Amino acid sequence: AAAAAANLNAVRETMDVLLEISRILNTGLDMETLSICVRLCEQGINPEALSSVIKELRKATEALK
Amino acid sequence: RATNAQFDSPEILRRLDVRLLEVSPGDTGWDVFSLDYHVDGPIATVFTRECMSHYLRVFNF
Amino acid sequence: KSPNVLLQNLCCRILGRSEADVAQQFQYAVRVIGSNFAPTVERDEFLVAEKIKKELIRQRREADAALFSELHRKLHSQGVLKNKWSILYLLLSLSEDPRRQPSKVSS
Amino acid sequence: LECSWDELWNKVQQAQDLDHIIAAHEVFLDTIISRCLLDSDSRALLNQLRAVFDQIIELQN
Amino acid sequence: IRRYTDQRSLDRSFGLVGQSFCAALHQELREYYRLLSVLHSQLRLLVWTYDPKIRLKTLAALVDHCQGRKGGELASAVHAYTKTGDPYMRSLVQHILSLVSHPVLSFLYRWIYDGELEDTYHEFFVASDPTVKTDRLWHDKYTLRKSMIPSFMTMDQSRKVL
Repeated sequence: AAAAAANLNAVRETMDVLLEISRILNTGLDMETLSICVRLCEQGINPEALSSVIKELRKATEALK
Repeated sequence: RATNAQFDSPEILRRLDVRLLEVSPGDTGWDVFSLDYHVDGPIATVFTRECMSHYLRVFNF
Repeated sequence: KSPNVLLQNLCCRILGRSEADVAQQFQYAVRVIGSNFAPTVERDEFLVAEKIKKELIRQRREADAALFSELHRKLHSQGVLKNKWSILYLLLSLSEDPRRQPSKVSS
Repeated sequence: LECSWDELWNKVQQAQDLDHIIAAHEVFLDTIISRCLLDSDSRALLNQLRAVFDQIIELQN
Repeated sequence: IRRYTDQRSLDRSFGLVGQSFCAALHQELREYYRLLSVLHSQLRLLVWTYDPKIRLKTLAALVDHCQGRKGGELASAVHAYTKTGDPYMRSLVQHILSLVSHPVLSFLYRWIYDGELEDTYHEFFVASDPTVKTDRLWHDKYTLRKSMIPSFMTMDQSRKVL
């Protein structure tokens, strides 16, 4: 709708702020991946589970290269 | 006691303790060693509480 | 959304490959995420902020230790996320020392 | 080190006030942080010196 | 002057210095009751009653000026009148000055010897901060409040006491 798109703006603010914390910690995630992680934190997610899967998937693009 | 630093008074080395230096994102153990001198009581203001942190910052370098 | 397709979006993000060509990683993903989907330890944004302070003090930038306090301030300011500990613990666990990274501009 | 501590020892010895063991300590610290490179101006200089500090540990291999 | 000294001797929140000023005023008004008794017995005598038009002229200024003052700022209005050169007015203001300086200098015996301030109404420059006695009362727990610094003392005097 319209207020359904101004709500996408109020998240678009946050994903600009979360992009800056991502670069000062020198991480490998970018702007596209972080939008998946935010929806996952909406349902509730364990970040001790999310770090071990990313530590495998980043080696999965290097083992099928 | 296995090198000669053992003639210092027991109170001053007793107040010495080890503190862990700031967490590194999986770097060397050289980054996680500190010495911390216990200060509390009346002398906590004389050896100013604000000063001690910067003093440890000097010892890091 | 639906929790099964969201893990399937993640494996198309990190690997460039199609999703009917990778099916081994998506099985290991349900193995780790499944039956541990809720955090097995409690949330605390207090500790993870003080460890993001512990990394920028170790680089000896005390302007960025208060710059990060303004980014964590903006995170509370929007408030569209209810687990502010989760997304930051992730970036903390994935942290490395840049010795650099001066382009901070916020908002 | 010897220069700042010499002055600190002198200033605390002659002083009759505990207050002047807090203005002597403060300037003692302000001196140490300006002689070393941890000050806000000297960061760039320290950031230059870090580039030398990688080069030495590479020697270790 | 009668209205002023009756209200501030039943107002105890004006400090115990406003009531000492009131006590001093009662002493001065007491002597004007001597003269009126002598004058009542004689009953134009213009002359007898003009010399109090010099005294009461001073008295109205003294009272009207010291409105809104307590603590060491009332020691900065009775110190307003130690800046005179007429010995009649200088004698008028002395035996006011001692009474008003007395409670301040009483607190200044528990602050140059052992003791600590305890007053219900602030009349002393120390305006202490409660419960910062954890270990940091060698840092600010005793604020030098400038309004209750007496103006017979100086800054070098008011910092050395603390």
